[PDB]
Amino acid sequence: SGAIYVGNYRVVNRHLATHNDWANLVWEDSSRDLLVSSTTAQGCDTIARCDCQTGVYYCSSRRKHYPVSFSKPSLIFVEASEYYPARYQSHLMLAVGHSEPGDCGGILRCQHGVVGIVSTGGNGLVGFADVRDLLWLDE
Ligand SMILES: CSc1ccccc1CC(=O)N1CCC[C@](O)(C(N)=O)C1
Ligand SMILES: [Zn+2]
Repeated sequence: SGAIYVGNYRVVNRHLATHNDWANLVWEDSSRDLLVSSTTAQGCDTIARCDCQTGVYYCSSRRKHYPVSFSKPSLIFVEASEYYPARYQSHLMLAVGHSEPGDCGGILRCQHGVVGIVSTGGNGLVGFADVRDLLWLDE
């Protein structure tokens, strides 16, 4: 669990979206595992607008933050699950680090702000869904 709260938006993993998120849907992309819904109260998270490949992520399965080097956003094969058949997820960034299924939603940050949220993992690797390109989150 976990979300990005910026302005009047709530950014979450699409496979963990609630009924309220679908009733207040702004945008969703299955290929990116992202869903953005609207909120009545303001959000104060700052989105990083950058090309950083180092940062820190929150890992709820360990209750610890971890520094990571991560790849550039791209198309990576993600194995079939109860939410998706086997497919390439786009805008995904990989790093060496611990993750477990309940870790989706943990924020990845750099000095510039929020980079994305935990989306995939397995075998000593953790995958992050990038949000830096979603310029409309600020506007
Ligand atoms: C941090 S998730 C994780 C971590 C360690 C081991 C296994 C996982 C599960 C995992 O990767 N997914 C299952 C749910 C759907 C998924 O989020 C997607 N975007 O397709 C992928
Ligand atoms: Zn940055």
